Amino acid sequence: IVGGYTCGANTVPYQVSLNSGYHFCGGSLINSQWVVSAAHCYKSGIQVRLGEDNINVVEGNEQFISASKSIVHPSYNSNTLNNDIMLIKLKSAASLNSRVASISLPTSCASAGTQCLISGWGNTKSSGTSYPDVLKCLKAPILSDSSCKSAYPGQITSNMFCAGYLEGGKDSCQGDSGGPVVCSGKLQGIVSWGSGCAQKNKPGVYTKVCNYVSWIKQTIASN
Ligand SMILES: [Ca+2]
Repeated sequence: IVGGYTCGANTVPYQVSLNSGYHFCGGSLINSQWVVSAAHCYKSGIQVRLGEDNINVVEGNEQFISASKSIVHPSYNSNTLNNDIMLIKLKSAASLNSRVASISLPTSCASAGTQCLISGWGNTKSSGTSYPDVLKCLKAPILSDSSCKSAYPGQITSNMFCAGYLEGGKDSCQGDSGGPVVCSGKLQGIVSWGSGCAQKNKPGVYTKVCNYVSWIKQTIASN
């Protein structure tokens, strides 16, 4: 996250880290046994880490649970990043409390102008590299589809939205990928891609979770 603030320990209780020997992507806890992330984060041998603040120090609220199964969206296109979403099932159910909680899936799509919280452990610099140990947060509005498609001509589909600031300075970034965009208490997006980070006229682009609800519910009911 560039231009954000330190969320504070376990203030974002649905935030996950995906670990394969190291943090590589975020994710969101959607019930005791299921995580939603970005299909571009797919790897074999994932360990899910819940209850994290400092990802380098054991501070007492963690639960580290390996993944049983990963399901990448049937239509995911790695060249376009269209349908950039995947489901991870945990080998055992997480123990849910105040500091480790699921986030609700949406009933409606959220509109342009809605304010959202985006969080992750990703790069905090627009130029150069500097990875935080503690969780960082950003509040950012959803942009109009017009503005989004004018920023990324030919690249935005129905399954994406923009969020952030056209003036740059404030964005998500590499390492935040797969993580949550929560608006009005519901999971609306997943951190997917962008041109650089926090650059002027190049906002972040997010998977539009309200288009996948039926696919998520069906999947989890049968697996
Ligand atoms: Ca920790």
